[PDB]
Amino acid sequence: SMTDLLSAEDIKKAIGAFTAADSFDHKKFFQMVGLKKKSADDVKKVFHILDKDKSGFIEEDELGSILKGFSSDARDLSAKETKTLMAAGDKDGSGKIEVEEFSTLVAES
Amino acid sequence: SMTDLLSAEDIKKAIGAFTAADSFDHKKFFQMVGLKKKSADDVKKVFHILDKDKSGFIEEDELGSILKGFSSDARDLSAKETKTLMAAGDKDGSGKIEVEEFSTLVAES
Ligand SMILES: [Ca+2]
Ligand SMILES: [Ca+2]
Ligand SMILES: [Ca+2]
Ligand SMILES: [Ca+2]
Repeated sequence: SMTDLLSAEDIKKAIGAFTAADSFDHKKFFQMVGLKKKSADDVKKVFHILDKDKSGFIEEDELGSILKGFSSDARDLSAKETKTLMAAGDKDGSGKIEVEEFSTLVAES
Repeated sequence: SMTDLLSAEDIKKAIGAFTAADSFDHKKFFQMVGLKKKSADDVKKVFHILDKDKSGFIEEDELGSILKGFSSDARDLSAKETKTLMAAGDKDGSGKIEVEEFSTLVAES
């Protein structure tokens, strides 16, 4: 579970800072939620939770559902915010986020 | 000037590595420019050059112009690049970069 990996108060603050439409910034979010403090192993555990269908990749729909991974009542990312995050992460043209790419997203936050 | 603290060759190469739109990556830039080699006193001296108006802080506009501090002909950071660097550096939420924050920006590169 996400709450075993990260502070509920950190998740609350991080989610709260991006309620406004089109405001999402993955680097600031991942920093605020405390993901930079996690071991490589825990970063991976986070990826697998966000990988809702366990395909081994975060596809677009799971990417838009990312905040719900951290707190279930959070908003979806808009189509545009998702395009932005996919562009930020998908550096190998696969059309989806591999584990390596999520690790990179977090380490570069 | 900056070239009394860092190498001309290093500056030219480091800036040339980020000619492209939205390509700036401060950690990679600080590595390339030779900043990780500097003593703590020289890193502080660097901060003071980048503090263009001598307010004792690097404000948003001065982040925009950070590269010009290294070489006067260098491009501005885009609004997006600037927001990113502010988010990374502004640990205390003061909305500008204090000297301690700059030292941390460099040390964590
Ligand atoms: Ca998936
Ligand atoms: Ca990919
Ligand atoms: Ca200033
Ligand atoms: Ca600050």
